[PDB]
Amino acid sequence: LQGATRICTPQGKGLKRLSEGDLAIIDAPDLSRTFAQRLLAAKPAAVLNVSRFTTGSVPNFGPQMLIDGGIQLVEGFGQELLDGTKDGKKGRLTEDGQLFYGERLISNGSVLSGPAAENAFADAQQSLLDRMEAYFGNTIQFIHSEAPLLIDGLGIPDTGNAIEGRKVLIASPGDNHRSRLKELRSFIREYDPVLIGVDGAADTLVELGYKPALIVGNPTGIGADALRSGANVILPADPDGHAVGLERIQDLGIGAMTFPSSVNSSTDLALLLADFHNPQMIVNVGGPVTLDGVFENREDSDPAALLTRAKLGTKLVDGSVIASLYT
Amino acid sequence: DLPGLQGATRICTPQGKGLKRLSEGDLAIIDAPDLSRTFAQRLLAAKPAAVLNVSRFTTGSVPNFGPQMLIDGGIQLVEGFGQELLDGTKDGKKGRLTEDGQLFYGERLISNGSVLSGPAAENAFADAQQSLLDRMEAYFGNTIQFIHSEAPLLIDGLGIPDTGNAIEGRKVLIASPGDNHRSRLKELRSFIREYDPVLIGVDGAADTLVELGYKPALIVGNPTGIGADALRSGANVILPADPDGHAVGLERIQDLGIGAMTFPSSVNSSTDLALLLADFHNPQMIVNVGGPVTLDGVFENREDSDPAALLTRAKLGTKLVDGSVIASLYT
Repeated sequence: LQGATRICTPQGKGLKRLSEGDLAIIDAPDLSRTFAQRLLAAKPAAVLNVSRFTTGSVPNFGPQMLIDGGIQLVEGFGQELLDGTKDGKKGRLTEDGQLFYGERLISNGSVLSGPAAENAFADAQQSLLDRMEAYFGNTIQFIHSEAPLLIDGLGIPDTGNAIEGRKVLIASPGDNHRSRLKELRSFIREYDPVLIGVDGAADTLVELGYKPALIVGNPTGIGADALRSGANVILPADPDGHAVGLERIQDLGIGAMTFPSSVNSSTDLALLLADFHNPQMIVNVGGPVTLDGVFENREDSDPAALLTRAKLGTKLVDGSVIASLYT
Repeated sequence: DLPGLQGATRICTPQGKGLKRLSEGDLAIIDAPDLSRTFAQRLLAAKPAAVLNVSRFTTGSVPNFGPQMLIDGGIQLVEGFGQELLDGTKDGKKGRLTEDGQLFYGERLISNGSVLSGPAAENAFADAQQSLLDRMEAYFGNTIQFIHSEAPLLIDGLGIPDTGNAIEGRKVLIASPGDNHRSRLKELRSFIREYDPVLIGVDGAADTLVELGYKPALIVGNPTGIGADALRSGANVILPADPDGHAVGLERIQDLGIGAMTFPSSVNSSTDLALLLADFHNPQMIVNVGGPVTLDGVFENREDSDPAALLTRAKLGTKLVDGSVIASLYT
């Protein structure tokens, strides 16, 4: 198959130039229906993917739509497909999945046939059902054994009257939490929310010049400057009351409270603690948890994370939503 | 003297002046169904002789430990007095509570209550704990079934109509006809003016948007329940349809000669359809006004809750913000 080699992204890179009969170069694992529809409307001879069209986690119909439209599908070329592509140059794709610029080999891919794409979809369909049966089975078990915490707030320490009626901002050490905190500088200055630092993000808050009211996490993994900043330290403890890191708190001579529970995440503990104190709102920075993340996780996801987000209900807002008000 | 516990009758609320002056040995009068641990802790610290509830301490939907904390503290619990307890109470007047749960002001009967013993409160807790497990087994069993049969919608957006490029990258505000949605929309006047979000009116809230002087880009719902002014405003009308494509209210749209699209699905709520439609078009954010759905609502329901509602909120993830959060930025 001979045609122009056009690099396409779901955001609209080469979709406007993609003509009938050319070779589309994409990097789209788990190809979305929207991107497949845009590719299908352009009528390309073949879609060459750097990654796999169906990775196996979710049943995505996109690759089958392309095959039904008479488009050749070749996948798993790898980064060398993007590194060796000249946008617009007439390429040549063989029936074996090889891409050439005349007689020069650029990349080797794996041809995805119609029946193989149907099988991958059916396998992903069964995989999602099995993972969701396990996940929501664990959700029922979690609610049953942790109802004292979810319903009564058993174990949640009383941190005083500082949170009630106020805006709260919780910072967790997720990817790019520091740059999100910097985008929220005007928000923090203008609204003066109660700051809660979780684990290593308590260090980040203190390094940015803040004085968090609360710090949540095992003090073993929190810096000395954050622990000595004046914040009330909330230590996760086993349901029996044993708190790891209490010796460090006692060595420092600082005030601390324990939060006995079976919840492993200190971000979920901080969210449940803030909610229990009846705030006006809770801005969650560096701790995002979504349904799509649960569906795409090939490993077991913790039901306590999605249940905590649902428990906070209408009071929860992600830091990215607030930062978009300042863009 | 006449038998029973004698003490001053004081009306207490989970956030009132009654607690701040509730003294040791008083008969606390409350109206707290499913008594919270926080309110039980504040009542316990005051050391009243008895706590008299208008409602039941444990109604049976959730396992609440509060009543047992009071009983462990040596407080007599009497419940189910009804509104006549609040109507017949005089704050600070010395009342008499018999072992049978009767409240008197001397020899005059005010109200009859049911004595809640420690073992009966433990049994009510254990029963509410089993009823909650049964409901959650039913609820999350339906959630698994929903994900399996509706994966083309949740994963691929199958059935979601293409409304054009107006939503992508923009802030979106969806209005549903929940309680006080009009007064929430009025509190968001500065937000709408300052940020110019894409407006989506759901059902009767499309009428509210048009009455407030707005021109919603989209209207979602059965046109049978939407006003003529909203349907003729210039908005693209999205009709909920059965999985087979049958849309109720299509005859009305065709009589008006206006543009419309259908959204075939097994989701019953037009608010969930509007949220799934907005999310599929990749917005910057989705401000949700008049349609709140929470986990506490699922726990408290007792009737069957729709898993599609909570799954929709989780599907939108980090892009979802309640209108009350945005309105708090203007207070």
